[PDB]
Amino acid sequence: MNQQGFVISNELRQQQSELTSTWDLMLQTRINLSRSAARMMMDASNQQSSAKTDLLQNAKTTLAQAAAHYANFKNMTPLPAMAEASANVDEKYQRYQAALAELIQFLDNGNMDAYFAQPTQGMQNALGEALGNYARVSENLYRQTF
Repeated sequence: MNQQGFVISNELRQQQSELTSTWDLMLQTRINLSRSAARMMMDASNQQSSAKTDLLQNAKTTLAQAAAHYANFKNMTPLPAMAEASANVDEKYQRYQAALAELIQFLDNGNMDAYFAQPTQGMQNALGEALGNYARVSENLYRQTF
């Protein structure tokens, strides 16, 4: 306030919002993937040999949304303290965006056998850490403005 500090401030909420809707969708997608893996049941009749009909629709769509939310935060500026914070969440986002995008080539193309090979879990816990680090440091810029 007294210029400076407001647009700087709204830009920090703007970033810690859609990093949050970047993440949330990446957790929704890892539900909606398993919703198919397990719904490839000893039923087989409801002839969707793997395929979309409802829950793979939802796990390519829910992901595409994550990937759009991230863009409005990474085409947005690292307020300089945010250098090794953003620069980590990108590397992270690029580990776990990919790990998901493979479970689709797996789950529309029947391939369970590879679907359970990769630590989808390790690639998420590690991003849960980076995410935390950007919050613990973003707050620390602001645990200076109050």
